[PDB]
Amino acid sequence: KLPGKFLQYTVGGSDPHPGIGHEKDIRQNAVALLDQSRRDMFHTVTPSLVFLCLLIPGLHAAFVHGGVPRESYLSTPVTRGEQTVVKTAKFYGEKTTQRDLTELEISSIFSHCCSLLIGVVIGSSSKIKAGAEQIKKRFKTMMAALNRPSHGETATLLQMFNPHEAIDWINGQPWVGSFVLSLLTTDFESPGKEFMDQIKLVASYAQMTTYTTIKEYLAECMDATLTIPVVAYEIRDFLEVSAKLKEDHADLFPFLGAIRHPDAIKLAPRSFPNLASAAFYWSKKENSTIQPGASVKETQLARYRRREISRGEDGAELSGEISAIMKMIGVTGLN
Amino acid sequence: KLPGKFLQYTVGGSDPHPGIGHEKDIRQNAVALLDQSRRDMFHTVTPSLVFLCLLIPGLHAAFVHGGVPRESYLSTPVTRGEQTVVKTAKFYGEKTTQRDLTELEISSIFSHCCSLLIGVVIGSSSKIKAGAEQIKKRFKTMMAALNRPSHGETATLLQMFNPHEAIDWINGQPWVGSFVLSLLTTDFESPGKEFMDQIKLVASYAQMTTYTTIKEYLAECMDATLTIPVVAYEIRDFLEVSAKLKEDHADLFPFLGAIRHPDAIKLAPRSFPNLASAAFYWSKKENSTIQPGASVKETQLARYRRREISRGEDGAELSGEISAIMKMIGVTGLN
Amino acid sequence: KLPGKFLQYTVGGSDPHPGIGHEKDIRQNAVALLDQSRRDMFHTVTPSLVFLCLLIPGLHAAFVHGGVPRESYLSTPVTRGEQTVVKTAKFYGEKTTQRDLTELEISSIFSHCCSLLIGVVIGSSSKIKAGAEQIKKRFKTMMAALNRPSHGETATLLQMFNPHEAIDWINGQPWVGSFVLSLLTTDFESPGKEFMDQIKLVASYAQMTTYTTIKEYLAECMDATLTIPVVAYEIRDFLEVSAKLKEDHADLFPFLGAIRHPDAIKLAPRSFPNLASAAFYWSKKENSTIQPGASVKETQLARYRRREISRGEDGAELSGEISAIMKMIGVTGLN
Amino acid sequence: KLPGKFLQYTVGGSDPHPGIGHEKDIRQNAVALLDQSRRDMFHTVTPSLVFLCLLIPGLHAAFVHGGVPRESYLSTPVTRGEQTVVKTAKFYGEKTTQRDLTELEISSIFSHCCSLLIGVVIGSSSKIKAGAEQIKKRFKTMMAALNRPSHGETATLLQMFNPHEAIDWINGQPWVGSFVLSLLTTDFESPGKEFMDQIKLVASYAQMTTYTTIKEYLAECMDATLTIPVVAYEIRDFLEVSAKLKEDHADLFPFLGAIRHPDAIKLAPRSFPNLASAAFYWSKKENSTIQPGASVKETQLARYRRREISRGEDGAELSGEISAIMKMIGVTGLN
Repeated sequence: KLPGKFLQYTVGGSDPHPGIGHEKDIRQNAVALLDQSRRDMFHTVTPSLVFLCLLIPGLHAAFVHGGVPRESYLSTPVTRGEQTVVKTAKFYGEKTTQRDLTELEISSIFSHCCSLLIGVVIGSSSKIKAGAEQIKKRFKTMMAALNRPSHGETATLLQMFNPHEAIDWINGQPWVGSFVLSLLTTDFESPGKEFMDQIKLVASYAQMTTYTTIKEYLAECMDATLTIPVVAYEIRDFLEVSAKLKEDHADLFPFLGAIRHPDAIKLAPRSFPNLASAAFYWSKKENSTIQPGASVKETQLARYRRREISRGEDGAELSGEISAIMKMIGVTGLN
Repeated sequence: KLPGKFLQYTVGGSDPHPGIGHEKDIRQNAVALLDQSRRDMFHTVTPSLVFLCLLIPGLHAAFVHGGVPRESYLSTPVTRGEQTVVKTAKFYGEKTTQRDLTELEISSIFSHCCSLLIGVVIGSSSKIKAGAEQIKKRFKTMMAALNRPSHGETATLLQMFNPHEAIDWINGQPWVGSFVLSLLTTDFESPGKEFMDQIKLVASYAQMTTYTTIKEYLAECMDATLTIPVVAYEIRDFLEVSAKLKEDHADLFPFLGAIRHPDAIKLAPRSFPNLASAAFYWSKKENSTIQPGASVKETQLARYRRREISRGEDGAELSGEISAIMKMIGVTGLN
Repeated sequence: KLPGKFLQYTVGGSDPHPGIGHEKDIRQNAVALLDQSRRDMFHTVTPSLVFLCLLIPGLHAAFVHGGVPRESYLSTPVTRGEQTVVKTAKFYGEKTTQRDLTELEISSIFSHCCSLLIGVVIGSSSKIKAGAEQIKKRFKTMMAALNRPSHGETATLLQMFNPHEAIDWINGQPWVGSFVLSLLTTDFESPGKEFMDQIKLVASYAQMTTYTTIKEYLAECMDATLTIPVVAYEIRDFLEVSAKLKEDHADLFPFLGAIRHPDAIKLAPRSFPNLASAAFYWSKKENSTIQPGASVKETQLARYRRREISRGEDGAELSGEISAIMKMIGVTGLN
Repeated sequence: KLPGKFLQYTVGGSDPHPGIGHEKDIRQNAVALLDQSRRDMFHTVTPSLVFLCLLIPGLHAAFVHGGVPRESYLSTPVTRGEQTVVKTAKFYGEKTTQRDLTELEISSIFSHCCSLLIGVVIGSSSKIKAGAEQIKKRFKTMMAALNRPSHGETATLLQMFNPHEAIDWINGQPWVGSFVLSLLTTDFESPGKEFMDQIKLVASYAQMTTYTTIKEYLAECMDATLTIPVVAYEIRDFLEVSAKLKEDHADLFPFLGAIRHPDAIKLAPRSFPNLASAAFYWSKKENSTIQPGASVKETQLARYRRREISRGEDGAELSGEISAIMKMIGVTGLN
């Protein structure tokens, strides 16, 4: 037999970290890090954080308050001075040929940051590494709203720099929820307004998939699984807990997941295990599902799924007008 | 609180751009850019544009008229003459050992351009970067039509050069719709005829997915969602708007999306929000869906989906002949 | 307007090609090309062809007869002798430290060739570049049949050398069908028997997807689309054409697609356009579909799909024994 | 005709192999191999095996007993001493600046090993190379259980080192089942307890997909395919064989696949070919299927699928309470 010993955690350790540099250097740092060979010199996350600081004045100080270092680790240490340097708070080169950003560079930074912040609001980098045509559509919509629709296709100067590492890094920080809350509740001047319009659409019910799946089930299910007593008693509790949270949080209710609010857990599957089981079962059949703590069984869900419920009748006859419209498409009536 | 400031657009900026070189140099430029190490010297989009100019005589001048530069940016600037050179209008080498294209090189250029132009007509590079077995099938069909079926498999000399960047770049230009219109309406000599036969098949109803989804729904839906009054009133309007557009555009009607015609917006979901909602709902159930401006609700769609409509009866008895055919496959009759 | 001119094919051209070397050198060539740095020196397809020649004695001469060159193009020409050398018929190094293959190297070559030949039989490299867990399962089954099940996991010495280019290249050659026919009809000694057992399973009805989809539809469809007259008349013709082909080809009938037999076209969608349309429609609904030349419409298919057919009744009562078995799983009877 | 000869296996051969080094060097070896440039010096599997030895005290000796070499092959041989060295049992550098692991390095090793061991229990690397968001969720759950939830996102120091090769290598060794059995039955101290909690969840019914698919079918199927006599007789045998195995193996029953127990074959499709065919058919329709040795036909499965069975009735009236709850969601009663 193995003895049952296991590797134990040590205490502390310095690991490499990204940084944000100095506030006075944001623009010069951002311009320098538009170049891949410059990005290669630093921790991969650093340029994404610098770009965010450029995008949103005031964010640099917020990051500093959250404990984000000014210094970024270097990709390779340098022995410049008999001393070994592993990090620096400046990212632009000795060759300080300061230029300004171009319009297309700005749109490209917006593209990078749009993907980055979508990942932060949804709490995952998996889609940005992959499920990305929907992200491009959001960016195109933003660029159209800013009267620059061509940039939806052409603002590709950072296309090779995927923000996935920075999504993960931000998602692991204790202040991520506060960061999201600030983005969602700040009234930004254009073009920030248009930028955040897209982030707000994505953030709505983000990380509240149990809640939205149950809501879909309660609206759309046409079978008797809804009537299984342990499910039904949880339906009443779910609607009441939801109502209490809606009253308490008002316009922030759809953002509870995105802001990592502790109340979001009140709408997790463990809170309504039988109802979540039934809704997940329905959802997978319409497109295991049995949750920890549920007493309902798959065999019961199967049997009740075969029985129909009613959501009211609406008339056994079409109006003459609707009958005529139906004739246009080859429909003769109700069956 | 963040102050609500946001990064502002600057005005202007020179960014790197591809180019098309000079008309007299198209073939020499194309031959040179068949080599990956030569392509590495220039903006990634340049060779795709040069190949298009080789494919279609007359296109170079059209591109020039649209504002496409002759000069391509270089991958790396050169300090040749105390002056810094960042771009050039010639892509072939000092070593000017001019050869002609081989048959297989021509088919390979056709392959590259086939993928490129499919992306341009559909308005997306996502499938060419990925969903590509269907594209190979179109290319194989072209090569068979040109009595060179083996080239469908073997014309792979540009297989490592994916046109995705050039798709995006072209899709961002103001003349893209005119470019597509010219391809679709020009009577090309062989082998252009056969090439464009494939592009025309792909372009038919490209970027008109709302229109085709609604048409599918109106033809195939067998439930009462069609009869929901707000849906039904939009069905009549949709069929009439469609008829007006068909009259106005005739043989170009299926190409309105591909040519980026402003009338295409008359068939977008915002134009028929309730009908689009019902058709999208049906479409996802057969394979949210509620559109901005729609009053129909998912719960209503669910309830009506459970009620059948009729599209006419056809007889309660099979013919003796059809009954006998049904016996061949183990079918005893209607149920 | 564009003038309607298009790029014309040239005649001839020498392009790079793979080669098979000399028969006496097969084993030494194969051993040398097990090393990636050696493979990098030659056309990418060459090692796959050499490995096939090693796998199957006699194949080298067959390839020579089919016009396959002994010489492979080099990745880079060499100016060795004031003359420029672009190709060679020997692939092993001056350092001629001849060793024999190991058991694990042999299994690794079998792995590479298994993937390669699956691609050749199915006529596509798309799955080998991707849909590959099913291929590994076939290889594991082979290795188990050869009393070397561990090699199903460990024979990975060629894992970085994907055969996709060689699949495409072979699939473009005029002799591919004859090559497949020879593999399927030769009685190989072990371990060839076990190897080809897997290839034969994959080859069965490969590239006969229209035929197998229609057969599935005729066996499994439970709706009245089968009874639409234009569909039904084609069902009778399809079953009779199929019967004629089965009589003519006997045990080779399932291989008509794999061997690129001209009779395979008699079972293509163009041969039975209404039936193929109905079967494809059914198939997509159970998991456009309207074929060129079909008169049946999607709206008709939709309407008939809603009507049930019968395939006979079997009794309204379960046997006492079957009733008792049903009680074991919570089933009370027929409904 | 080809002669029917085929490549024959040779006997023996030395191939490259990974190694585990010496027990006294585990930690120093692990620290060294946290660096990619050091990993590049050795067989790809070596660091994964070293990390496992670090994770679980006692495992090194178990591996030695199973025949795992101490020496790892080098990526490149060295001619250090007029002798050619191809392998070594030490992986840390001459520059022996011994440091301890950081907390984040430990969590990163846990991440790597979590993915590795999931692959070993399920018997496949395909998901770890790809289907990986579910794996990250398990790791996040572990890190939360260890009061280090941020590490679920941030412990990415080995993110570029995918364990797929080590999964395959371990899966090919004769002792893999014993290895899994030891992991599943050892009572580990924290943080091993929490680590193995996740592995145990994944291992439950791993590689017993036929068993779990049949169980799902027997619980959830609502059609008469269950009553086809050859299917039904196998249902009774399946439930009895399952009961015998449950009695014999008790708490290890769900792990029979994971531990590569010979009894797992008693629940393979060949053991119940008609039942497996029916369950697979149902499963694919709810989300060929006909198994070798089955007499049931797809056409029979199709016909019986259209007939409903009953699993008992539960009342034709809702309770007043359940009726009122149904009113909250727009449901008026049973239909």
